[PDB]
Amino acid sequence: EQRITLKDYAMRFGQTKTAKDLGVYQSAINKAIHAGRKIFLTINADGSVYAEEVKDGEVKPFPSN
DNA sequence: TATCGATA
DNA sequence: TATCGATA
Repeated sequence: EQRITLKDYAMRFGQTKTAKDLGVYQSAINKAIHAGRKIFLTINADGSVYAEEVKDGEVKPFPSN
């Protein structure tokens, strides 16, 4: 309700909805999950999402380009 | 299935 | 200096 894993968020709202929200390509996602990357998403009260993957010690964004 | 441009 | 998402 304020901070979740991708996969989870996935399970809830489906890869499609997710994708759009992140603003990346659907495939981008399942692949991501398929690769099991620690990404988390936050939920701005205004229902706005955002992600960030915990790379190596460092926490980078998502996506990165 | 692999490159390439953007990023940080 | 290297990753990752998009493409074709």
